[PDB]
Amino acid sequence: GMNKMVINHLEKLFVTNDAATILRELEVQHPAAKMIVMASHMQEQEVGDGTNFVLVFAGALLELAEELLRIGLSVSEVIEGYEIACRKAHEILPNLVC
Amino acid sequence: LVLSQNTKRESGRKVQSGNINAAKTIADIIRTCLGPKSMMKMLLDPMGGIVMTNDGNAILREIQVQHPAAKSMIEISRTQDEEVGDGTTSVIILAGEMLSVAEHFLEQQMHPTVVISAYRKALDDMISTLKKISIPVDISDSDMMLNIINSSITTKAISRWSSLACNIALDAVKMVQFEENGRKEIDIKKYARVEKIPGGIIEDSCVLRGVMINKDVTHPRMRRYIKNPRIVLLDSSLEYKKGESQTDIEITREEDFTRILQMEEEYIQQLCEDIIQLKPDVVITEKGISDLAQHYLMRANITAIRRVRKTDNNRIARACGARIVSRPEELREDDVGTGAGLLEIKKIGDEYFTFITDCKDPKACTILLRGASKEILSEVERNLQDAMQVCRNVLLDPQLVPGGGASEMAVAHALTEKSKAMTGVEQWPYRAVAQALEVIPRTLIQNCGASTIRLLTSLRAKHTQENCETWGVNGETGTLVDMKELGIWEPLAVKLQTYKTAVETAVLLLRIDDIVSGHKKKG
Amino acid sequence: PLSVFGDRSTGETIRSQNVMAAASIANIVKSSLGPVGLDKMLVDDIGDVTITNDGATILKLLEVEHPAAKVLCELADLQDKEVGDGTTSVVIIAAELLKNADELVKQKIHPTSVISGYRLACKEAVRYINENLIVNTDELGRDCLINAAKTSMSSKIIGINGDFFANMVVDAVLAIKYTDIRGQPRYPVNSVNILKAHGRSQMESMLISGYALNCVVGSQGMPKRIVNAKIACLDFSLQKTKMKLGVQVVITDPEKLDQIRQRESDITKERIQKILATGANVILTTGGIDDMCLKYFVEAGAMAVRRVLKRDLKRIAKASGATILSTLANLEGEETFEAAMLGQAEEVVQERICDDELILIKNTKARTSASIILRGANDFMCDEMERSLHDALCVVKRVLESKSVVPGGGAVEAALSIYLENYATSMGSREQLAIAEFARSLLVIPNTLAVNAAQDSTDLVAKLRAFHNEAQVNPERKNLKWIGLDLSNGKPRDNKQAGVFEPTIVKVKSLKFATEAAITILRIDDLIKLHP
Amino acid sequence: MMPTPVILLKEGTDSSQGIPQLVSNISACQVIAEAVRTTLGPRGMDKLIVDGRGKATISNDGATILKLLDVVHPAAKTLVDIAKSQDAEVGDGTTSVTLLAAEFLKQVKPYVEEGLHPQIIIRAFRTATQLAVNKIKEIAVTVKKADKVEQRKLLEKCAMTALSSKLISQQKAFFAKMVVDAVMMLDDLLQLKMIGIKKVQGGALEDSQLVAGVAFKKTFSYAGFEMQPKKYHNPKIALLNVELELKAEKDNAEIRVHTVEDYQAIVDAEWNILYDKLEKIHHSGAKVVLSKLPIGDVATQYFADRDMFCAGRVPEEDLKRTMMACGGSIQTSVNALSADVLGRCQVFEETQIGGERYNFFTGCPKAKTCTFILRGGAEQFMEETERSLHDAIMIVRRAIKNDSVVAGGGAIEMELSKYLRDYSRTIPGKQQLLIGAYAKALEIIPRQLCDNAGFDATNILNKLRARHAQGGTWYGVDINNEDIADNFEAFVWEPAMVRINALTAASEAACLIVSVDETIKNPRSTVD
Amino acid sequence: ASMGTLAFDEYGRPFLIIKDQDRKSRLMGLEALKSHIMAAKAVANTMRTSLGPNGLDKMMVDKDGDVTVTNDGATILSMMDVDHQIAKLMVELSKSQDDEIGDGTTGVVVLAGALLEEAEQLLDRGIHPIRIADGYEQAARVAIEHLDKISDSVLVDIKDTEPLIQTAKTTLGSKVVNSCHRQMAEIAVNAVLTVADMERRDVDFELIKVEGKVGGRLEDTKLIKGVIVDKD
Ligand SMILES: Nc1ncnc2c1ncn2[C@@H]1O[C@H](COP(=O)(O)OP(=O)(O)O)[C@@H](O)[C@H]1O
Ligand SMILES: Nc1ncnc2c1ncn2[C@@H]1O[C@H](COP(=O)(O)OP(=O)(O)O)[C@@H](O)[C@H]1O
Ligand SMILES: Nc1ncnc2c1ncn2[C@@H]1O[C@H](COP(=O)(O)OP(=O)(O)O)[C@@H](O)[C@H]1O
Ligand SMILES: [Mg+2]
Ligand SMILES: [Mg+2]
Ligand SMILES: [Mg+2]
Ligand SMILES: [Mg+2]
Ligand SMILES: [Mg+2]
Repeated sequence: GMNKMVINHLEKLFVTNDAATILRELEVQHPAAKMIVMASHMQEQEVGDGTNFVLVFAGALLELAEELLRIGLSVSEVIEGYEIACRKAHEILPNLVC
Repeated sequence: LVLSQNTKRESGRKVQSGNINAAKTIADIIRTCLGPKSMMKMLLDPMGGIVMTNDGNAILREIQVQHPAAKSMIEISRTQDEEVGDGTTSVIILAGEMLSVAEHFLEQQMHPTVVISAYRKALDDMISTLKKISIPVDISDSDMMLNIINSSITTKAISRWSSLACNIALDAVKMVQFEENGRKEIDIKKYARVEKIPGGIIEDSCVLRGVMINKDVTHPRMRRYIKNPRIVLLDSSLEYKKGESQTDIEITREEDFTRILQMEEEYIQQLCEDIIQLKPDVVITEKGISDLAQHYLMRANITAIRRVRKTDNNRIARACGARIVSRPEELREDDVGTGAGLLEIKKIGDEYFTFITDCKDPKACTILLRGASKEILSEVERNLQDAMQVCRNVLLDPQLVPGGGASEMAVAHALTEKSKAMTGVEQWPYRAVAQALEVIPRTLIQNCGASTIRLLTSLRAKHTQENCETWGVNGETGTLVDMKELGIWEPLAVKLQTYKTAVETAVLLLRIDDIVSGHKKKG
Repeated sequence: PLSVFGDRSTGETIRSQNVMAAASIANIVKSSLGPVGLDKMLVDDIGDVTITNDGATILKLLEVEHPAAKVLCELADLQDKEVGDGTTSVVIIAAELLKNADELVKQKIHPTSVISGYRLACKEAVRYINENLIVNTDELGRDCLINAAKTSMSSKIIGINGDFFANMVVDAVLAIKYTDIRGQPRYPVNSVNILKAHGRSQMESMLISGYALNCVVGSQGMPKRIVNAKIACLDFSLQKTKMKLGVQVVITDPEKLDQIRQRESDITKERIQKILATGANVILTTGGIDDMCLKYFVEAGAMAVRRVLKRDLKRIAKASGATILSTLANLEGEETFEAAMLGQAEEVVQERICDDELILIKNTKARTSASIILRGANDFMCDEMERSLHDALCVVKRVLESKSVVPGGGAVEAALSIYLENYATSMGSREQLAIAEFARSLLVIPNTLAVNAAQDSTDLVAKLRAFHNEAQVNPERKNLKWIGLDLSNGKPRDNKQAGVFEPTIVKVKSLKFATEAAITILRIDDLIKLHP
Repeated sequence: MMPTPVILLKEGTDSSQGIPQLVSNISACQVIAEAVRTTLGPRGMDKLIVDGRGKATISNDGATILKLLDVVHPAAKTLVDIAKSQDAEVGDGTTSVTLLAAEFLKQVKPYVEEGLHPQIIIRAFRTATQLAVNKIKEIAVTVKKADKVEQRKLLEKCAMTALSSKLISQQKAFFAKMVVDAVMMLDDLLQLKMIGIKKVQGGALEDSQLVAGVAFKKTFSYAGFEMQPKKYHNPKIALLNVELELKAEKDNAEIRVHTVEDYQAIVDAEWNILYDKLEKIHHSGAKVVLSKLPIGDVATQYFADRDMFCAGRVPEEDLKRTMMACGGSIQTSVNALSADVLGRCQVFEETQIGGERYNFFTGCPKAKTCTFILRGGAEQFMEETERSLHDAIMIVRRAIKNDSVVAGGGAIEMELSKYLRDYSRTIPGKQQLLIGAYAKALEIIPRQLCDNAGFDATNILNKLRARHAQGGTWYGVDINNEDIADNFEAFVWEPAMVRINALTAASEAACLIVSVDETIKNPRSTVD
Repeated sequence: ASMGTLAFDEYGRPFLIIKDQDRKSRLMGLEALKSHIMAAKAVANTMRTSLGPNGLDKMMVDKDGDVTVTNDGATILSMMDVDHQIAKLMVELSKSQDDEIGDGTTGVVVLAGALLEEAEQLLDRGIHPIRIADGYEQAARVAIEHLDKISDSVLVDIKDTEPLIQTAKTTLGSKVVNSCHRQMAEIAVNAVLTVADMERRDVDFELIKVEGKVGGRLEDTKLIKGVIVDKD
């Protein structure tokens, strides 16, 4: 990954590839993106790493949900399937410990 | 400063994403206006009128957009409307769907040229499959012609009166058909005029066996009802006018002024006598007629009409078998129009209309539309234009194709099966653009209100069987029905044009990655 | 102290500014080079849209204010006018030459030495191309023309359909072929009428074995099809005769006015019967035709077309054997029209093309003409197809006139780079660096192609240079001169067998023009810009 | 792009991404380097920068020039930051770091334009920098003798080399000797605050002197000061932090009396407190009294009556220097003014220097501090002299830390470039181009020297390359003779870690600049 | 030659490096040297008319309208409202000469202007300015050595003040007090000699109070071996 120079509202220069810092220094105004940013910051607070993973996974999930909505599935069905798959993934994950 | 201050340039993935999004938005504008259960839209004309329609081209024509991709899509709509006259919403929807599935690949590391090559190969296979699944049509059978026109207009507001509109369109197209010097033509544009008079009832609308114009006799004395008139058509004026050369006169004697005026009158009389020598009953001319000419014609009991538009005069010439002449001195018996079986000037509302509506074997016609108001009649005229365009398209090419999404699914399945023997990198875009054809049954189901996913899955499973190419979706009940028993069919030319135009729109918008703007025309 | 009412730039500042302007112009069009290049969409701030890939068109449409950038803009225009192809390569090469020359100047090398080195390198590159890198088209046949056309139409909207478009282009060019004095077959392109009409797919484009007019008959009473056409081309209007400015009509006896007014139109009438009495069927005129003469033609059953463009009329007359007649005057002071002034064609039809009608003069006798009707999806697509078609026609004309071609895909550039890098060591002491920089600047074309292909340019160009070095070192490996770039697979490829050709004149003229432009810009070390 | 009624980022946010922004960053770094390009070498030139308030600054120091420039380009500010870092860690080479970094970036710009992935460039820079630093440490010349005369000669040569680019280069031997003498009297920490630098307007450079003690300006003497003798031949100095004047006993003190006898007793008590402090100071045996706090007129007259010298409001740094020179102790209470806490110097004298009065404490034999008194025709003249002397002092300090020297004039960089080119000739080839570009970029300093001197850089570079390739380690640019020469024999000496830090900082800056691919600029808040 | 750099990048994107770079000017090399030399020449040519016994005075007006008629070069340049930086350098040089010596504040400016004037035509012939500075330094060393060689010593004894009076007269010749020349020189010499540390030490100027009162005549100026105060 490549570093990014970010100039905040106070002209303080940040150069980093840390997703949480980049999101923090960005003036995000769309509130759905705000929710995803809060999720990333919560991941940073709880663990300290994986914020970019959180953001990428959320984006991929929402794009595939948009595809599912376009093909005919309802929002509730997509949400239920996502929850079921998340439970299955959390069940599978302990077996992948090397 | 290298470029101008107002020159804006952007390039990269952003330009491709923006173009595809603009095309998708253009498609989304008219998504609900497809199918027999489509709903109409009200368009507010900037000059102050109101356009109430569900025609794709009519809707898109009134939209003013700034994004050049949207302009490209509008031009695509206009081209599809001009070439075949039907399938205007379908081409826009297909172009949007193909551009979406192309954006999918562009998000990855696939160069647009690969997607374009796959699109062109897929388009060739699409054309081949459509030509394969086509069926012939016997044009001599009027029932098949009427059914085809009905399937064409069943998605418009005129569908409530289907038999009447179908008969009107079929009769107009058949009688405007012409052949001369070994050349065949239809020419719905110049002839077969549609003239609408607001008021009355729509069931009173009919196609006249001739031409009707909004004109009255130049003076009350001439007859307003002639049984078997011999019509003479003129182009020049019947009045004394100046010449082109500088022709000043010099009068020095007493009687020269009176002689000049008497020569003007004598010239008018000579022209009128030249006209009368053919013994006609009706004189139609492009330009004005002097009052003295009217008197001279009345002395021979001739009805005269002046200031007729050139297109109307050509229509009358085709209808009654006359020839427009300019110099009455050269008026021959061949130019006299015999063949009209009745001429009548009757009053409709508070206006006078001239009818020549009993011609034997006429090559021109007028379609008289009566309706609730002007906008309703405008929509009816658009529907009739679509019907006539479909009629002429199927009359030129007698090939026919199943409708209601059956052809879309059949071609998609055939392309998907062909895609199993590629083993290259182009197989993915090929299959994606193949499956993009499912948007037509999908939007038909969505407009019908049924479940899209279940119905589409059932249709896709059905099309995998050995003989199910004619299986589509019943757009008004949301059920899978064979189209050889429902009766919905489309001309092969319309489907071919729609597919080609959508694929090439996708190619054209994919070929672009840089946008520069703001420069003056420099001319 | 100068007291000049203007801004003055001198030293390295103006040189850097000129190089920046040239680099900006180059970078504008660098993304439209090679088959993996992509088109551009220009908006004319009134909503007018122009989608194109031609570099010359892009630079001509753009607004340019810097003089150095202008120099490159009309450089591309001149390359278009004199060759017709390679209008982007010339700009890129000129900008790279300017950049490397500016680097040398900043290294305290005097610009005169750089200019001398550039001149020597250009001369030697032209000589090396002429005596080492050309392929004679005599032993290749029509396949050479097909491959050259296909290579020209790559990177264009009609690239994939080249298998058919190249056949059409070659057929049209061979059809319009003529031989002049001295036995030199000339191919007068721009005599191929290109007509654009949206509608059916690209594959429905038609090549007319004759000529196509963008005009219709003047009257609906005339027939729309004549089998044995006897074309009469006229250059005067058939209207009511009007006396000129120096002549007036003054009437003292009223009995003469009717005769005057009658003859006023009987003159044109008599001209019409003189034209028609010889057996003419199709009458074409540059001027207008009024209603009475249109009726005259209607009665005779002939076709009359008005407001015909002068160039189209000249082409029709040349193809059909008719003679343009600005007047009906013989050497005896009389009004006459002989049958020898009539052109002949096997058929003249007014066909319908997507809610519009145009006249097709099919199979003219005594000369073979050609025309192309381009079918697209909208106006922008048709315009881009027309531009690409013109490029292909120019390329085919250059190949047929000058019967030498060179391998494409950067093979020539790599070979010249290697040869000039070797050659620089033999000439001078400071112009050697200039020749080396010329050789390096010649390498931008394969680099740009590889970069546009979204591939590793460094290793691909290194492999290409290694191949050409082996070709130039080992006498028995001279077959590697044709090693070019395969942009689809990202590998070196023998382009001579792959069918990637281009006229030698393209490379020669591009090199000469780019060198001259770089030399011209390189001589500026001071700029005075007076206020308006 | 579409309007997107609800936008993601705040309106006005500017984003630049891809190769074009990296090329723009490289160009900005080139622009920054060009601003300090001509201040390198003995033929360097000064730059005059005027701030918003109209005050001008004339300087040859690269870090100073870069700081006075209001650079706002995010990528260009890295060059200023590394120049400041080089100034902080080393003190010399602030011009070379920017040139090296910008030249690295310019050399790798063509490969960046070819789409080369930046990580390869970064790895190549790291490897080349590690090899260059190891080579510098290997070939640096050090002498293991612990000889005082040789060490002093090395210090003087290093100071002369560090000084031979400023306006005091004509007297570089003189100031180099002063700097070496001043640094050798610092005890163990080599603190800069223990070397006073006084700028007195008027006078030639040769009039500037180094005081073996402490000197400071006269500080607002009160009435009666002129009766105090201004020369002592063996004074004892009382360094105090005491306010010797009549004043309220405490800020919150309050006196309540109800008898006129108590009123008189109170006024007499205040006078007796002041006189008791003064009497203790007098009986301490001291002859010179210096206080950080103000000394009143009554105390001044009291001291004058005793033939004693007083100077109140002495700055704290000057008192610290006086304590370190004379060897006393700063006292906040005068209750125990024993002989242990009293300073001592051979001679104290007040003399006039260019229209100002200065107090001189000379003759201290065990002094651990210094005082530079600089003369010049303008205040910017003295400022630039102070900057140059600061550079020399920093260089001498680092040389005291370790006596590892390399020959200057670009000789070290030619050796490094030859070594790196030889190394790059033996690797597969993708890193070979990058390491060769690094080696070529290492040639900028001698080329810049030749360009500044008005030479022909190409011929000198060719001769240097040929000499280094065929044998010869310390051959650099000979400015006077317009040729090349063995710079080690010419005593163009630099501490090795100067070049070590220069290379490290330049490589780090280049890697950081190359690593960035996208720049996002949020709109300003409260533009006012 | 101004506005710094105006490039705006070769990709069309904004290219901002220095804050307010569009409103800042910049001069490069030889043109800057010529401008500085011309400004210094202007200052020196202004100063040179007030040099010597026949030199004329400059009549300075400050921002408040106060008028100062003077011949002292340092006083003229200090009150001069200059904006060019090289003019400020000239002012500071004259002030430095005043501080160190107290006399000759006009000779320094003229000499510097002449040196830069010659350096202009030397630079025009293609000599590096550092070479010119080195040559000037060498020649200045030669001149200083020659001055030491040709110097002459005088007695600074109180018993014989004739050389001191002559030196003071030479200093005062160019000023307006040349009407009272010998008397004024005598009072200056006696003022210095009365208050001075005899062992070649400093002369404390704040023990000499210079007080002026309007009225009377300039010849009434006198040296009082005491203190005069504005009190009664
Ligand atoms: N009764 C029907 N049931 C199902 N589908 C129908 C029916 N009638 C028409 N269609 C389908 O609707 C499409 C026509 O939609 P329409 O509203 O006419 O759009 P357009 O005007 O662009 O052709 C045709 O492809 C046809 O297959
Ligand atoms: N099929 C191909 N494979 C490899 N290279 C090609 C191919 N076709 C063209 N090229 C090369 O791409 C380069 C760019 O051509 P292009 O930019 O399209 O023409 P122009 O310079 O007239 O715009 C040409 O120099 C040509 O050698
Ligand atoms: N006598 C000399 N001969 C040749 N080069 C010298 C001499 N003295 C110093 N240099 C060169 O000058 C450079 C230092 O210039 P300067 O601007 O003083 O400091 P910086 O290192 O910040 O540039 C060194 O690289 C050194 O090689
Ligand atoms: Mg992490
Ligand atoms: Mg329809
Ligand atoms: Mg080309
Ligand atoms: Mg230094
Ligand atoms: Mg004097």
